[PDB]
Amino acid sequence: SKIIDVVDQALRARLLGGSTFNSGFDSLDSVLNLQFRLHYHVIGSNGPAKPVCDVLLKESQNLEKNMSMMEELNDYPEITKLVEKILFNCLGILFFHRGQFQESQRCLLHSLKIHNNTAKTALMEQYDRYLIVENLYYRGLVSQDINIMQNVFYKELLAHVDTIPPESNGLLFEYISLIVAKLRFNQIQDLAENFKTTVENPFILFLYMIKKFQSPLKKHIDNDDLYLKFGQNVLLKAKFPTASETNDEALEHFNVFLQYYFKFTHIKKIKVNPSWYNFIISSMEKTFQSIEVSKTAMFLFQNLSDNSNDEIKKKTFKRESILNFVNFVKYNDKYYQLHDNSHRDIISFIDAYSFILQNSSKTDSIENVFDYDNTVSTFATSLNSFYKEYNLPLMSQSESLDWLENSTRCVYPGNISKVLTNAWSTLYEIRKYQLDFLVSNNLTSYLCNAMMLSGEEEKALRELQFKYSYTLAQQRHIETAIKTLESLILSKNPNYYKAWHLLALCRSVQEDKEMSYKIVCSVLEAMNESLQNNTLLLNDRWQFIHLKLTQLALIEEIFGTLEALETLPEVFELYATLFPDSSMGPKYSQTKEYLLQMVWIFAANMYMRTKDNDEDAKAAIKEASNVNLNCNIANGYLSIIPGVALKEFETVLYYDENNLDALVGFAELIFPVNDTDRSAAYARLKFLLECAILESIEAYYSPEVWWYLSLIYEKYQDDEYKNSLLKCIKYQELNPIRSLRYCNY
Repeated sequence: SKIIDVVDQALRARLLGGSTFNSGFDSLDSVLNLQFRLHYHVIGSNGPAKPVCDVLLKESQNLEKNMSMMEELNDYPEITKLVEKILFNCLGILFFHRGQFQESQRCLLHSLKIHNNTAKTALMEQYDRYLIVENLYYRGLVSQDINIMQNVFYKELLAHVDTIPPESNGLLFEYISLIVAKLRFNQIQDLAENFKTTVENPFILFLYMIKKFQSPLKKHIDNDDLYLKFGQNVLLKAKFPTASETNDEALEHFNVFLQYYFKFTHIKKIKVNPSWYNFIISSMEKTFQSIEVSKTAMFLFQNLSDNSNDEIKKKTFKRESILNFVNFVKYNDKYYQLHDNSHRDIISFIDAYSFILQNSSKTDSIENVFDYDNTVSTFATSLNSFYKEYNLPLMSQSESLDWLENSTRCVYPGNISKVLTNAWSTLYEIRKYQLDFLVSNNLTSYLCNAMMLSGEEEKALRELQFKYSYTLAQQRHIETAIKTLESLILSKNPNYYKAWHLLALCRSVQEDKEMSYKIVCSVLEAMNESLQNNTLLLNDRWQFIHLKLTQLALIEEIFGTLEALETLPEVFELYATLFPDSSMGPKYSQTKEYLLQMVWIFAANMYMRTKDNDEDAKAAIKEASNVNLNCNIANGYLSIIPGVALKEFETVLYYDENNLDALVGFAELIFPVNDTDRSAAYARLKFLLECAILESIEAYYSPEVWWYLSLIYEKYQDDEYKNSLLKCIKYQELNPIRSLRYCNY
């Protein structure tokens, strides 16, 4: 079996949606390549166009007729049958899609006949299983009737697929999902009657859950207690594996369906029954070193954690979830170690990592058992290794800087696509705030990789694209952020005020701001229509207020501070309208009152720009406080208009080192009492700025921070002075009116 393994690996890659094949058999390479292209067009969208049907069908016929002539296949009769199965399946696909049902049926039935006359290995078994499921799906497709399709699907699908497939078998998953898509059934009883199998069979329940993911918002029926009884039944029938035996198949197989079920109950955020706890514990006692029970326990314990109100039970369930994840990983490692030199299910692996990294933070780490950062680095490494092993295309760091030019589309099975997009998205969510990954162009690459694999998904794409543009804007790649945002996101998604505000801010960077201003105006009007005449705003209420503030700032720079003072009352009227007398997030920075404080601070600062009335600014600040860091910054700048300002700025800097305007103000006081006092304060300020350049993105790309940092590096004449000046000059030209944070809502 020295050579059979390379062919096997080829088949594995193919089962993941693999693009490149080196089977060892050029015939197999070519036919698998054919299947790959055919699958690109067919799996991606319903219709391969007649130009694609023409090129691929001619390619296929040419392939079969040319193939027959060659003979190095002859030496191996086992392989030739496989190649015929694949090819005739493809022919069946094309002939069906052009509308030639009898010829398609001929090819499909031929492939079927070859399947029945098949003399295997585990992975070859998996692939063949895929082939037959595809063959069944399209054979059912050929008959125009719904009922015939359903019947043959019932009998034959149960014939060919006994158990829940590994998530690594993306294709088999696709065709199971398509078969289930064509199947109409309301509840599980009908499903089990139609399939003539027990209502308890985990595969039946799995198909049911697939039909539950497949139909959104149309129903819900509650069968939690029923599933629980089934589980208890399979628990009673199960017994602990003797050291010369394997774990009970029914329990082990049930727990996978339970992975899907608990994932469903978490994504839907429905509650789950507490007694389930008992079940899983028993499922851990009656089982030895199980991967499936570990993952199931991970998901379930996450559910039990979220659904609880008791804090001790919440933390306990969380801890148990994390521990079960660790068990999952180590058992997987031992499997990779002895049971095979391959992993069982890398997709499930990456999914598990994705889940635990999603639902836990750095605080959740355990002393020796679990390390968050380690789990994240390992996650990234496993994703990258996965991509490189099966030669799936990945986005370079440099190429990630432009998506319009460098866009490529990848087509994987839906489950795999989902898992991977979610993986990259969550990895981004984790490393989103760290500067080193933004500068390394890693974040743009992550988001990009999540984008390659592409309503539900419509909003997903929208949010990914926005996050990408915003990430580009942070990096001060304003021209590219504007182009992507403009053409890609806002052309045919005008309902999206987030990207309008981001676009406004990006256009604010250009010396002439009438574009930004008029955009903010029209968009503001659109948000007024969407506010009042039509009911649409939810999070966008905040976006509304902050957008209005941006309008004010724009007016302020364009029409002078007084003419801008005239239009201030509109904001308070707007606020009164948006927020009646009868909390966007769970924090105080995300609470309704905080907005009022922000607006008042804005007005105050403008009142400080107008040198005539300082009392208006004082009153504004008083009103703001009578409703906490920006109020202090306001008091600090107001005190200049001595040492009280210093106290205020120090007070702000105490609670958050990286505060920008606190640092800037502090530096302003230091750059136009003992001399030793100023030397100490100066040193502290320096330390602060140095930490900020290494921690905060906002500080790194700030012209003022580099200005004062240069001012420090002035009296030394080192290279750091030169480069600080270069950076400050560069960034002076690439600053928006307000920070980008105020479009992120």
